[PDB]
Order: sequence, then C-alpha cells, then structure tokens
Amino acid sequence: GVEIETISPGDGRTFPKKGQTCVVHYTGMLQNGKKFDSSRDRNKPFKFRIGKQEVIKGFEEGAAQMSLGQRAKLTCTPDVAYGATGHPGVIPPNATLIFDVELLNLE
Amino acid sequence: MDILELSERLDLQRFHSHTLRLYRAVCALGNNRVAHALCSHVDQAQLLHALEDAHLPGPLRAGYYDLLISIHLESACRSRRSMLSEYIVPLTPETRAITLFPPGRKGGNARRHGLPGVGVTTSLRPPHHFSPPCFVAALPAEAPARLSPAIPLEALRDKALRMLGEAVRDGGQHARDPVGGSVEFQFVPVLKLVSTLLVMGIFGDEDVKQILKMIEPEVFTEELEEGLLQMKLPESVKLQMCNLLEYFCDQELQHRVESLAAFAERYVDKLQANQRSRYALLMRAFTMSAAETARRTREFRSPPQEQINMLLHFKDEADEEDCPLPEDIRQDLQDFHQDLLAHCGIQLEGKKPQSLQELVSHMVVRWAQEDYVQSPELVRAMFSLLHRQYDGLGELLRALPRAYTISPSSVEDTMSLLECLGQIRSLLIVQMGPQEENLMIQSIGNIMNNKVFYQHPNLMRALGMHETVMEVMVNVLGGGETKEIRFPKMVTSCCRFLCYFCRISRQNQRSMFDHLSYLLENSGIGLGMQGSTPLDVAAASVIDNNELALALQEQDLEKVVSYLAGCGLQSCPMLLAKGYPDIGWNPCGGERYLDFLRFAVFVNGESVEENANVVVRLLIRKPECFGPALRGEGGSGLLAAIEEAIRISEDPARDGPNRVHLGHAIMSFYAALIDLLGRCAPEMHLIQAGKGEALRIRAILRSLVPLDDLVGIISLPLQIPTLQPKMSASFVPDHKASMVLFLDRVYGIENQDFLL
Amino acid sequence: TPLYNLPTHRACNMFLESYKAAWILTEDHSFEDRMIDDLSKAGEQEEEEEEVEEKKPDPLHQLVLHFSRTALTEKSKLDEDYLYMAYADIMAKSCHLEEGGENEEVEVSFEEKEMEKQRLLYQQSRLHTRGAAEMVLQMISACKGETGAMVSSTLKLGISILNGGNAEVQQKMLDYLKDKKEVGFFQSIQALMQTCSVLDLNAFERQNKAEGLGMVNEDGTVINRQNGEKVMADDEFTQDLFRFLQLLCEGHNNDFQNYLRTQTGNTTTINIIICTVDYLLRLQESISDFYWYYSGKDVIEEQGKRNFSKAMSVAKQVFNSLTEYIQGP
Amino acid sequence: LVLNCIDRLNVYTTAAHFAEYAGEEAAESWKEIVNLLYELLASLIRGNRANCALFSTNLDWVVSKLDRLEASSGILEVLYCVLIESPEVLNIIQENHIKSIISLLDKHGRNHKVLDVLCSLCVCNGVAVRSNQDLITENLLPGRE
Repeated sequence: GVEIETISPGDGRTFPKKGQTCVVHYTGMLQNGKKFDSSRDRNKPFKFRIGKQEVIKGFEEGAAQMSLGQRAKLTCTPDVAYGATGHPGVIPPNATLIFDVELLNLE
Repeated sequence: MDILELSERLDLQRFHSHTLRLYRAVCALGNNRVAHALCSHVDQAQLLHALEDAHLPGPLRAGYYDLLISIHLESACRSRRSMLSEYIVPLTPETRAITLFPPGRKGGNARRHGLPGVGVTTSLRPPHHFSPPCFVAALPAEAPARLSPAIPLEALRDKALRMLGEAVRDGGQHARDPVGGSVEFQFVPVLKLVSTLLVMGIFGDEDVKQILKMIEPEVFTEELEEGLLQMKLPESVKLQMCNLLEYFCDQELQHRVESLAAFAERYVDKLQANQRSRYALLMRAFTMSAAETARRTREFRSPPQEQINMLLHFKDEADEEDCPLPEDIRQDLQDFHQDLLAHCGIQLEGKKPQSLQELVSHMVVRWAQEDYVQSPELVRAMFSLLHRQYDGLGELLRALPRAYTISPSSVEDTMSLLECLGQIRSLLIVQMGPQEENLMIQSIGNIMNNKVFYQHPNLMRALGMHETVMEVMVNVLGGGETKEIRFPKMVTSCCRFLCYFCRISRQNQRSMFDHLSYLLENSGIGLGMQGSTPLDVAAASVIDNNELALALQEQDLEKVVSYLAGCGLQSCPMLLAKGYPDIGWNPCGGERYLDFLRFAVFVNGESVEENANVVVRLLIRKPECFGPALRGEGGSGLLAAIEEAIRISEDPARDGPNRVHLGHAIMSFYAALIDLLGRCAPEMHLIQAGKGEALRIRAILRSLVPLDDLVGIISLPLQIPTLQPKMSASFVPDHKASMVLFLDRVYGIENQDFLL
Repeated sequence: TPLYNLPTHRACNMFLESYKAAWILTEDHSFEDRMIDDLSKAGEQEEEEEEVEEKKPDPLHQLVLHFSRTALTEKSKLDEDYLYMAYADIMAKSCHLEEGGENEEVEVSFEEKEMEKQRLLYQQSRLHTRGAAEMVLQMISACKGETGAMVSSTLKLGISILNGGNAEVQQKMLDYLKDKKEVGFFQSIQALMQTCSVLDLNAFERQNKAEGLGMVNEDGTVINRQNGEKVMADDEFTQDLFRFLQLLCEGHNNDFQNYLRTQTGNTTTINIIICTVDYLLRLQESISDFYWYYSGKDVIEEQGKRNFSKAMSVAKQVFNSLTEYIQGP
Repeated sequence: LVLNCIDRLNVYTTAAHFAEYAGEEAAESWKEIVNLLYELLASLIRGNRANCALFSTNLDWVVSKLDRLEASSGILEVLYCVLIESPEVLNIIQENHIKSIISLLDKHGRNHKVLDVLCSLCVCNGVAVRSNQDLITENLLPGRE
C-alpha cells in the first residue's frame, strides 16, 4: 500500500535498520489539502527510533524503504495510518497523508 | 491574501478576531489535549512571527499573544499560583544562608537593603512538566494523554525582553503611528506575557534585574533613560502594572519568611542546647534546694509548647522576665526583630524613595492625583497594593500560620503529593467527567499511601485539603438533590480519605465538626447505597468524645431525627425499585442512621444527659421515628413485629428478590435502637442513687418498653454451622446481644431474674 | 519530656507559632493617620489645578465611592471583602484615636478639652463625612440578615464617626434616608435585633463541666482551653448596635426620633422601639431563669459572675439608648 | 401562550400563499409579527435567570425551530441571551445541536455572532465543560473548508 517516489541525493545505500534512532526533519501534507505539522518550524527534527510503534506504520514502512541523505514524498493509506476516525480535532477520517522527509540516521 | 489587508477590509478582521477568541476559549483552562491538537491549525514559528510583527489591525495582536498564553502557559501559571501562597521549606545550607541580607558599607539595612528579583529563596515549587508537541505518533487506547504543548522558553524570554525595550524606546518618542494606532496595543499583552512568565518563574536574576532597570532611577542599583511608569498612560496598562508589582511585593514577603525560618532553626538549635546544659547542671549538679525543685517543675510538669512559651516570655519582656536564660541570646533576637521591622515599612524613629514601598505609595497617589479613575478593577488593585505596603507586618502575621518548615528526606514524597494536589485544583474548576473522577481517585490513592500526610497533619490543616475535598464532593453531589447523583464512587473514596484525615488528629475532627451541618444537609441526599457515606464521616467526627458533644449544638439533632421521621415515613425508592414488597418505611435507612447517634455516646462510657434528655424527648415527641410496627399510633406489638420479621426473613416469598435481606435489616434496626437506648441510659450508678430526674427518664423509658419480651427476644435461638455450614444474612447473634446492654443499664438483676 | 531531644523542624515550627514575647502584635500606629491625611492632602494637589468649576474627587472620596458602588449593586449576599473591613477599621481607628486614647491625677484644662473636641471633628471632616456617612448606611441595606464581621466593622465606623454629637452627619444621614425612600434598612435592623445573644443555661452547664474536664494531653488542651465565646459571644456586636441606635438621637433631635418610631414616605412602618423592648423582655426573662438556678446557692461561681457582668452591661447600654430616644420629649 | 402562538404560527415555510389560507393582507404582516415575537422573546430574558432556566425542556425545540428567513435576526439573538445566564441548559446537549449550528454557519456565511455564541457555549462562568468542547473541536473540520 505504501508507495515511494524518491528524490535521490545521498548515498542511497545505508537504509535505517532495526534498533536505530532515525532523525528526519520532516513536514506533512494532506491529499488535496494543506499542512498540519512541521519539524522545520519547531527546530526539533524528531529524534525517534524504528520498530517501536511510536509513529504510525505507514511512516515506518516509508522509513524502511529509504537511505541516508535522500528525499522522498511518502504517501500514506488511512487504514495503515490514523484514518478510521483520525486524530480528533486535527485530522478527519479516511485521511490519505503525504510527508516530505529529509534525514540523517545516527544509529 | 496577506493578513495586513484586514486593516482595510474591516469585516473579516472582526471574524478572525472572533475565531481567535474561539480558539482561546476552546483551549480551556486545563485542556491540554486541545492545546496539543491546536498546533496544526497554527504553528510555533507563525506565532513567533505574529508576536514579532509591528503592523496589524490592533486586536489580533492581543488575541494572538493571549492565545499563546492560553496554550503554552495558562495551566502552568494557574497551577503555580495555586501553590504560590504556601510558604514551606526544607532545611539546607541554602536555607541557612538567608536573612534580610544587607551587604555593603555596614549600613545596608539602613541603606539599600537588597531587592526582590534576587537569588536563592529555597521554597518548594513544583515544575511545569510540559509535553512536546507532535501529531504523527499513534494513539494510545485511560491516561491524561497530554501535559501541555511545549516551546522554548529562554530564547522566548530574550525575545520578549528586547520587545519590551523596543516598545519602550518607541513610546518614548511620542510617535504618531503607534503599534496599532494606539499605545494600549503597544503597551499591551506583552505585559501579560512577562507577568505570566514571571509568575511561572522562568526569569533569571539578570532578566528581572533588567526589567526592573526599565524602572531604573527609583531603584538605582549600586553599579535620558526615562522609565515606563512616570509617563502619562492609559488605564489598562496601570492594571497590568499593578498585576506586575504584586509579584515583587510577594517576593519580598517570601524572602522575609524564609529569612525568618533561617533565623529560627539556628535559634531553636542553640536554645535547646542551652536547655540541655541547664537541665544537666540542674539534675546532675543539683546540691538540691527549693530552687532546684522549682526549676525541675518545668520539664516534667509542662508540655513543650508551654515550655517554649515560658522560655520566650523569659526571653523578652519590659525588663520583667524573671528569666533563667543568659542575656546574650536575648540580644541577637532583639537585633533580628529590629532588622525585620526595618525591612518592613517602619523607619523606627523611636522625594527619592530608594525602595519599593515608598515609591509605590507615592506613585499610586500620584496616579489618583491624575484624572478621575473609572474601571473599579484598577481601584481594588491599587488600594489592595497600597494597604499591603503599610501593614506589611500584618500580612506577615497572615502568612505566619500558613507557613510550615520541615526537614529534608521527605521532599521527594511531598513533591509528588503537591503535584497530586495541583491535579486536584485543576480538576476543581472543571465540570466533572469520567476520566476526571478516575484521575481524581488515582491521585487520592497516591496521596493517602505516602506516610507524610500522617506525619504532618497540622500542615494539611494549614493548607485546607479537607475543605477542597468537601467542596468537590458537594459539587458532584449537589445541584441534583435527588435527581442528579451522577459520578459517585469518587465520593466514596474521598469520603474515606476524609475519615482518615479526621482519624489521625485531635482537631481535624474539630475542623470537620464546624462544617457538620452542611455535611448533614448533604447526608439528606445520601441514605442510599453502601460505601463511605457523609453521615459516616460525620459520625467519625465526634467519637473522640468529651470535648465536642458537650460543645455540640442542638440544631443538627432535629435535622437527623427529621431525616429519621422521613425514614419512618418513606419506603426507600432507591431500594424499592428492584421488585421489593413496598414496606411503609425502611429499616436499612434507620440502621444507616443512629450509629451516628450511637457514636455520639458510645466510647465515652456512660455518656451525658444534656444530650440524652433532648434526644429521647424529641424522639418520644415524634413516635413515628420508632418502628410503628412497635410504637405505632395503635395496636403495635414488639414481639409480634419480630415474629412477623422472622416469618418474612425465613420465607423470602413475602420478601424482596439484591444482596439485602429485609428481616435481617429489621432486627438490626431495632438492635441498633436498643443499643442506643442502652448507651442512652438515663444515668449510671453515680446519680440514680442521688437523683429523681434521671429516674423520671427511666420511668418514661420503662413506661414505653416493658420486660418479658426482651427475654422473649432471648428466646429466639439459631442453628449451628456443622454437618453443614451457615450464613448470617438473616439473623444475628450480636443483636440478641444488643438488648443485654440496655437491660443491664436500666433494670439490673436482683435475685431471681438472673436465675431465670 | 524536655524541649530538647526533639526534632528541630517541629521545634522551629513551635518557636515561630509561640513567638509571643516578640510577636508582630505590638504597637505600630504608622499606617492610620499618616495614611489617611495623605489622601485628602493629595486631593488638593496643587499640580492638579484645573479650576473647571467642579473639583475632581479626592483619592479618599474615590475609594469611598468605589465601596459604595459595589455596595449598591444588586444581589442576595455579600462576599467577605477583607479590603473593606481593613479600611473600615483603619478609618474608625483614625477618628477614634481622638475619641479613644486621646479621650494619675489627670486634671485636664477646659482649654485642652476644647482642643480635643477639635482634632476629632477635623478628623470627621477628613474622613469625608461628605461620603462615608452615606456609605456606611448604604451598606446596611445590603448586609441585611447576616452577622458578618463586615457588618460589625461598618457599625464600629459609625460609632467612630458619631461619637461626640455631630448633628451635621445626623442630618446628612436623615436626608439620605428621606431621599432613598427605601425599606431594607429598618427591616434588616429588626432582623439583626431579632438575632442577638442572651444568657443560656444549658450551654453554661456544658461549658462549665467541659472546663471542669481539663483532661486533655499535650497538643490537645490549648485548642479549646478558653472556649469563652460559647454563651453570649456578641458583646462587641450587640453593644455597638445599641450604641449606634443610641448615638443617632443623642442630641435631642425630635424629628429623627419620630422617624425611628415610624416611616411615613416609605410604604411600611416598623417601630424599632418595639423590637428593643422585645429584646429586653427576652433578656431579663433569661436573667430571671439564671437567678432561680443560683437562688438555691448562697455563693456564686466566678465565671457565672463574670458572665453576669457583661449581661448587665448590655442592658445598661440598652437603657441608655431608650433614654436617649425620649430624653428630649 | 406566546410559545404556542409561535408554534401555530411557525408552521408556515414561505408564508406567502401558505399564510394566505386567511388570504392576503395578513401574510404581509406575518414576517414583521414573527420577528417582533422573537424580539420580545429576547427582551423578556436579558438579565433574568429564572426565565432563563426553563428552556431545558425547550432546547431541542428552539435549535430545531430555525425557520431560516426571520431567524438570523432574532432567534440567534435570544439563543445568545439564554446561553449565558443558565448553565443548567448548557449541560444537556445531544451533538445534533452544534452540528445544526455549524450548518447554519455554512449556509448563512461568516458571522461573528455564531463565534461569540460558541465562545459562550464553552463556558458559563469559571467552570468549563469538556464534552461539548471536544465535540466543537472535532466538528470544526480540520479539513478546513
């Protein structure tokens, strides 16, 4: 269900592997909508790790199919993602999501 | 469209201001869920840019400022202000290194005697505990889920501070284009922001020094720039400035009380050391005479409060002490007293103010010497401030009881307790809900199981946890006197906590007993299910008897017996509504009553007559409060009634059928009645010898109830659990034992009734 | 057990609580007159020289007007308002500093007596007789049933005003009443008079045996050690109430006294005198019931005599009041 | 009686010829009459609380009444009036009410009055209410349309 469309700077080899803290300076976007989040404004590029069910698994499956230094535009299916009711007050249900991503992964 | 076109559109400007008001409101005080939710529609950098802007339509600047305050700081400031006027301390060397603190040319107590916005004070002040904003994290399925959306504070502080200086310099020039066409939109909600941060304790000492140096010359630190205050200004800025100055007054007071405790610990240490040496040379090196006995009468024959009291009156007087103490530690207290007065607003004789108090006392009257002052909030603020800076010692006396010093090695537990208390005070104002009562109960269980609540109960008496718990209890209970009793089972736990609080004391029982009529008024809406009932904790008040039941007031007793009159009239709809036979009254209600009245007189053995006489008199005056099966208006047999009760209890076809048995409750009700009446004996062997009035009460009693049926009640045995077992859901051995106390107190076997 | 071999934190708590040889409770007297005169002096601020044919209010006048404003607003009850209570005690102590304190062989001169009539009446005008007279009387419309300390503070302020005569402020009060044209004052007054304490004997027995039962241990006996506010408990309230009603018609007005009898422009009529007499009836009835108790005895207990003193002083004030209604026929 | 008058007079969607079952010359005045009626129903309530409290039975009625043609004037005004002095009617909400209000905002456009109404709906005085509050946050569509 997850489908990547990568702008490919970076090495394109070092995938973020398990037991590792991947750090993405990201920003979201909605399907024919507008923004709802950005690490860029807050100046804390989202230091989290993989396989822990912290983020939704659409973002994790995107995190698996990437590398260091690259740049992708990550579609996100609602049943994979929040969308059966959505994050209330912030996201409605059936939310098909989009994410810009730029990262280093110090493991 | 760029936002600055609202200055000429004028129709969406108002709409955006009202949308902004909606975001301010629906980000309610103490709703941090919605606060984290709100940072998607807006953005921290967007708010920063709006904050930093100079071009606007006016109101939207203030609303954006206030929305920022609503989101990131409101819960913090409110929870801080709840625990603000509560002057406790642990003992550390930081605590010890505190005084007035004038250093300088050896005249600083007479000279510039330090400042507020100063360094260490070592109170106990729980932090804010933000949570960082985010949205992509998956949900949890409960929990608070959200603390408060976070933000940087220090860069924000520097930003606000340079903004303050910039606005001051812009207003100094008397511009014809203020920020928003009006100086009030330029000296403005920035004032609210700095005040909120200041209350929230963000600021370093250099920061508060800087924003005091904004008011430079009247302060005039030891080491044109016209300050902010002396210039002519509108009214709302005066309101915010007084709301600023209250902080510095509070800080001076806080430093004052902490300096007092710093004096106090070293003083009590050296004083008890000198007392130990004095007792040593008295007892160990007596060479005994009458003076040795006179000195020895103090220690064993006086409690320590009386001992320190007498010691202190020796420690100072009008040269009429008759003192044991050396006249060296009487002098350091004297100089301490004088320096403390000097910190207060008394020159002690017995323009440039160079202080806060003379400054503000001149300044506020200078304001009133300006034009007629509307906006009575400003009036109350100004005069409260003014009254404080004259009777400041009086405010310290108001702060004396609220303070409480403790040692360390408990602060780790107290901080959890205080954070729980802040959660109570956050849940106070909000209307009740399921997660609220769950969190309430979780905090309640957190605090009872700490041992420090038990270790320092007078401290809780000073705070007033009990009245707050009572307030929320009547909030959940009240409103719906009989219709809306939504959200119980926190009432149970809180009432249990109040029972505990009343238990471990000598005056928490007193501190509830004052509120007792309200507690009975709410007990009128109790009277239903099991659990910690309001009347149960009411009964928990006065069982530490012989100081309170004497000082009790009659007004509650007509209340409880009228409740019992309704108990004898009303069939308990709460327990009739489950397929039950609709008896004209409820034994369960009267049994839920009268353990209170038993506890009026129970442990205090052979209790009093001033209470019992009015009790039995009001009771006989309303005979319907009795079982009318027994004491009805006509044919009403006792043993007839218990035979009917046993026929109903052993035959549940004519009984209701949850987990409640009728005839069990009936015999239990009459058992509690006769146990009361035995404990409501008209006298004991003291005065029945030497009185007739108590024998009048005995005569009324015996005219009401005869013998030859209590012995019939003894003639009602029960089987044994052997093959095989039994269950005590129907009949009770302890309740055949209930008439025994009554019979013993009233009649007394002579020769032959013992044999029978 | 001694003071030492004790935890030092509980020791310092007991020290600060038990601080009576050097409590804060000493004379200060540096927040009353120097306080008050500054306001009326600033109200004549020479820098505030407009000459607009209507001089702006003074700070004191603004204060009194704020309290009258929050008085006159409508609701059932009142808050505690510690500010009002504080400033009321301040003002009453200021004007009463001439009355009390200022008034062995202290043989004063007639000249100095005349000097001491003044320094009160100046303090009366400094109080704004102008505003405060209407303020204190506007309040009692609001505090209408409660025995609040707010109420007692207002009454004490009225006593501090009216002490030596002051027919001026009597006239101003009367004119305010006959312009307001208002029930609420007198009915509140009769409700107050209806709720004032007298002697009780059951309570006397209870507290007497309780003081007899001084078997409380350490940190359990000083809480209810005295407990003397159990039986009457309303001397400083009730005596001041009757003294106020006396002190209106001290000077033989002969029109105020008629208005105390009756209320013409208002709808209803009260005759507060009747309430005075009913209170006196209940009071002496309680005193006779007190008598018949001790009549079996020949000697009287000390606390009983001590209560009898205040009970007689109450009726003394009442008799002085009833004289001052009609002394002046 | 006035509510019954309004009710029997409510049942007129256009009131042009549907009010002309008594013919013309009364249908003309019908709009002015009903506007004045809601005006008086606002006038009797401002500042009162006893009159305010009674609409706990009548709340779903009035929020469903909303005849769309003489209602943005005065029905919303009385709704603003009653939802200030009375927290007893504040706390009885069914979640269709705010949805109808939001649809009214959509169908009548950007009015600040509705926003002040919800600002009052969140809080009576001091105490907040969380259920309807979170309902308002989620029904404020973060689709942002």
